[PDB]
Amino acid sequence: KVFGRCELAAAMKRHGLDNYRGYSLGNWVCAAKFESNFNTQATNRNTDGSTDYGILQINSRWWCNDGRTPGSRNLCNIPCSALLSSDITASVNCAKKIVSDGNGMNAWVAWRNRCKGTDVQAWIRGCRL
Repeated sequence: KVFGRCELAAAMKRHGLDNYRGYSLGNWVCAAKFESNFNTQATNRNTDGSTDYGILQINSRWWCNDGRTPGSRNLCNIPCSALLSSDITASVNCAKKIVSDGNGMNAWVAWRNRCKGTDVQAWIRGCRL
C-alpha cells in the first residue's frame, strides 16, 4: 500500500508518534517519505544478508526476526513480516523502542541525511489533524 502524505500523518498521529521522545510528527512523516516513499511494502535487501522492512525500513539484524538473518536479536519481539502490513501499528510499536535508545532518530539513515534539521512542519502542512 502507498500512503498519501496527509493520510499517513493522521495514522501516525493516532498512534502517538507526535512529540514521542522529543521528535515531532513532521519528523516521522518526513522519515517515512525518504525511507520508503510512503510504501508499506518496501523492502531493501542489505549486502550483509539482513533486510529492511516496511514504511520505516526497520532492519532485521537487530529489531525483527525474518528467519533469514544470521545472529539476529529481534529486539522488537516480532516477525519481520508484521512490518509489511497495510496497518502501520506493528511498525510504530517497534519504532518506539528504536527511538527510545541514545541514538534517537539517527538510527534511520535517510532521516539523518534529508529530514534532520530542516523545517519538518512542512510535511504536515495542509493536513487536517
